[PDB]
Amino acid sequence: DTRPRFLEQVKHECHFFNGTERVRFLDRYFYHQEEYVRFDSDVGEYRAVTELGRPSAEYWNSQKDLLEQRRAAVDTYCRHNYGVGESFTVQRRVYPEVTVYPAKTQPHNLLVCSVNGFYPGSIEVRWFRNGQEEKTGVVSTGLIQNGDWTFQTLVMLETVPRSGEVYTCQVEHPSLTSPLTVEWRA
Amino acid sequence: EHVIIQAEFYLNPDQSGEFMFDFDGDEIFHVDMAKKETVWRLEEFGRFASFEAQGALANIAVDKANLEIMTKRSNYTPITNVPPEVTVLTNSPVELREPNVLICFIDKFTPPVVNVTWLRNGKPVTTGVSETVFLPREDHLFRKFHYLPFLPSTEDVYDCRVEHWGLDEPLLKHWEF
Amino acid sequence: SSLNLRETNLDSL
Ligand SMILES: *[C@@H]1O[C@H](CO)[C@@H](O)[C@H](O)[C@H]1NC(C)=O
Ligand SMILES: *[C@@H]1O[C@H](CO)[C@@H](O)[C@H](O)[C@H]1NC(C)=O
Repeated sequence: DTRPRFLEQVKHECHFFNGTERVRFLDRYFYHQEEYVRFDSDVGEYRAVTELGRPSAEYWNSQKDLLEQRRAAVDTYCRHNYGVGESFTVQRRVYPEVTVYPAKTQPHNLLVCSVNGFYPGSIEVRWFRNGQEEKTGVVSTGLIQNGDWTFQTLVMLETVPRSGEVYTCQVEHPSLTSPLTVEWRA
Repeated sequence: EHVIIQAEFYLNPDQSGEFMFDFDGDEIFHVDMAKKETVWRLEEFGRFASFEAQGALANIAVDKANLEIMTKRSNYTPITNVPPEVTVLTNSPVELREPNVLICFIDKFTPPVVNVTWLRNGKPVTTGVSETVFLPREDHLFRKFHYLPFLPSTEDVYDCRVEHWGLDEPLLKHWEF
Repeated sequence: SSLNLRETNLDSL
């Protein structure tokens, strides 16, 4: 289909800093990708973001009842929903499964540390060779979202293994209380 | 530190709408517009929280009305198609004969309309596939996941085929053992 | 137990 498309988007955003100590609410309106008007809880009124949003701001700012709804949002909406969902979202912890397998950059000179299934996203992966950290020659996929509330990442060490060498992939992650380490021997 | 977003959209002339909550970029739930039901992204979510799906339908009705208003305001300026970037990956390291999941990741595109087909040895597959709704991005494009559970063999090749009005021809992304 | 929505505003012509 070649007919032109037109998209309206709205995003009501709750931003949380140190739990619910500092909360910021943004009521954001978009035409295609262009945000045209916004309510910011730091401001307490709608403000046009672009020319297209001026009529919106004036209209909604003339409605005192609407504005007072939005000014309480940090309490009645953001902090509220934070409390309802905190246990299965903020407190969700899924620890990583760690696999090490060899590979070849050219038809093994590549050690893959596959870190799978963890939540949340923040993770540190390090490579060791006979107890020494190996920082040169590391490439990674970066952080990958699986879309099912888990992450994965592959961290690859370029190296020429000599016999009698032990390589160690070490994984740190908030679900862990001490680093997770997997060895590979040549 | 943490961000919860209630994200809505409404698309003309397709008359497609969507309503969902997002936590740090993962979907908490969305509202099936046809069945008028809350669909939890993970089953366990629905046993600690509830959501009245009716109110979402009201928000989409306003979104539709506002889209009419903003369309006129823009002098009927339409969206510009942004084509997707597609990646195929596995859930976990691939072992022969041990079940796994192919993931087709469609990212950074708009409008939120896409045809996605899994092909095994060049033939469309249907059995056991699943997918997400359109997940919003911070640059206000979209992303989407498609899933195909499978048994890894040396016989089978797979491709994820993505069609989008921004592409001149379908995008195929390949995977094999 | 209940997640709250946040109402979308009808704009003006
Ligand atoms: C819409 O058209 C009016 C004239 O009718 C013009 O003043 C305005 O700038 C146009 N807006 C856009 C975004 O094209
Ligand atoms: C999906 O395929 C149908 C035909 O089966 C076509 O009408 C539609 O435009 C396609 N969508 C996209 C985004 O290519």
